[PDB]
Amino acid sequence: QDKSVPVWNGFSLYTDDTVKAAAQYAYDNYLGKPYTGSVESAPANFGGRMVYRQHHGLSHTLRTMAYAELIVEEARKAKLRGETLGKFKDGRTIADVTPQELKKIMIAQAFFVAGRDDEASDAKNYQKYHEQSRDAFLKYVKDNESTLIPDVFKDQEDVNFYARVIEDKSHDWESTPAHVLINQGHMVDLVRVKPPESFLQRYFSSMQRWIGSQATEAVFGIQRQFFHATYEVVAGFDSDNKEPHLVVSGLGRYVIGAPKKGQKEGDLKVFPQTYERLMRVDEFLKLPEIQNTFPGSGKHLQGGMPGMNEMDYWNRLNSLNRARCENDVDFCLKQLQTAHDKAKIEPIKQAFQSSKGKERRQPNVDEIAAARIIQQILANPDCIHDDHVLINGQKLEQQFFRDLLAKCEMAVVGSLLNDTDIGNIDTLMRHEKDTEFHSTNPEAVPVKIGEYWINDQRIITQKKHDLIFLMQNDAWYFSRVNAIAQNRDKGSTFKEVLITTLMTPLTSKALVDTSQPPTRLFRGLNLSEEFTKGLIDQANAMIANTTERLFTDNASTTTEIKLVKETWDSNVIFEMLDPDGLLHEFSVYLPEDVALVPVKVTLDGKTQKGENRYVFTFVAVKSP
Repeated sequence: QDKSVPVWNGFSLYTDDTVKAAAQYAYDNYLGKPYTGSVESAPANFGGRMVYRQHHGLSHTLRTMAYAELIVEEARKAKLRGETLGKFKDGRTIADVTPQELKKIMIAQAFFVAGRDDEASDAKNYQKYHEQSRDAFLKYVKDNESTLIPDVFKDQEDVNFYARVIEDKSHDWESTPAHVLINQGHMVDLVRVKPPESFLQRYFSSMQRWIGSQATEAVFGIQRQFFHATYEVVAGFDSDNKEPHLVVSGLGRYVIGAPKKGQKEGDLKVFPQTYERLMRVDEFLKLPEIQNTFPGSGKHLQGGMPGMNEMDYWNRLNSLNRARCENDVDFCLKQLQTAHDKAKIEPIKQAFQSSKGKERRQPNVDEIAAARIIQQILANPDCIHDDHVLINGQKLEQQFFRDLLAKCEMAVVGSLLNDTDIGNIDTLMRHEKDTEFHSTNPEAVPVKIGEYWINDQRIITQKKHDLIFLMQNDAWYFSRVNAIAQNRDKGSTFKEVLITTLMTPLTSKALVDTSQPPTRLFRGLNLSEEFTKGLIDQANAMIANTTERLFTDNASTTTEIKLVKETWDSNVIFEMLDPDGLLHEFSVYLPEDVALVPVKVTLDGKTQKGENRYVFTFVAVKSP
């Protein structure tokens, strides 16, 4: 209809085993094998590990497939927003593509560049290489037709059609979702290596013809994330760049003329000039036909990773993770899956005004000093003596540590302490083995803290828990500890006061670190088709009005899926995602200013009752 799209059946690049197996067969036999040609065919090296096809490799192929999924999601979102989309000759748009088609498209995509022998750019070798890619695709489907021809494909005609797409011969083009999606997914992955403003502009326009401005901005903003995730160079964008504007369609140029205005819309190639210069980029972006159609005209985008400098970025691109993306199907698919799922949630957070955060006062100078001293004594217990601890030229007596407890909030002292101090507790106890520790009970037998500790502690986070144990149980210990924090009138071993001051903050840190809801929950519902269709419409309308921006702008819940799907046989599952911890069998409670925002709607037709079940995914966000 005008804005009606069928529900998605849960097919995804990252979850489908058939697409995964296709990608694997392509890596085990074509990609990842050394180029047999001679043009830029030498294997690169990242973090010591080899990558034989840095361009047109596994990462590139998986990225094109991710792009296909992304385009279809955003085009359906656009059609739901009401926007009009570009139509094939069928009259259909991208939003009318079915998962049965996207799956075949991805299987084909996996082999698009599998037939390459090097990175030659001539037309003859392009034709040869894509013929070989076609041959590889047909090899795969013929060797596995018992599992593919009836289920994922239909007959040999369908297979031959997608093979014709891969061959990409001019006289075989057809305005179909396969041709267009494969073409766009392959071309848009060249943003890594290019006058990046010119290329971004032409690609953005080519795709805006199909899915619109919103969807296009979303696709590219999320492509930046796919690059980050696969450890690839994310390009920049400078609307004030003064270098010559390149006319991608023809590798031409615009001469500005000498008059100020350019020629009669024409572009030049290898044209000598009369000092007459080449048009620069910013001049091209300022144009009326550009600044009034292309977003980003007048805006800029930074270079690489925001939260790091040049050198950390370098070490991130030349890491072993780059070689793992290009060499392991599972690893790269998981990187892209994580990033694509996070891209569905971050726009929502960025949208609503973030809930005012908690305010904490910064540590006092005395507390900083206390933390440093405690850290030092834990790192080198040699300075510990009978009636004092002498470190860096000062002798610290008992009254000093007592004044420390009096002046400092030992919780915010513990905050300044790290896990290395926890680890150094063992060294302290190894130095203070024979040290006797009394109790507030006069008739009690002294205890050797060091001995008991190092005896119990053998082969860690457990170390914190045991540290809590000693404080919760063992009266002989917490009696003295609590009685030192507040003033007591008992036989004060200097080491008693010392170990008190050292353990108190570390124990507080242990409590803080151990006290830290579930990430994913499931609500079961048995709804009638009326309600469920209403919910689909409302959700679809909510998810459609939230896009990644590049330039512009009750208790019936569980955690076991077999419980809501098989035991309960629910017609409707609310999948609630709580990765920021805002939600309080099991129970659930939604605070006043914590809401669930729909993110996705899925269809599983297998309720034993006989009807379809719908999975409404959600995320919890705090904002009034």
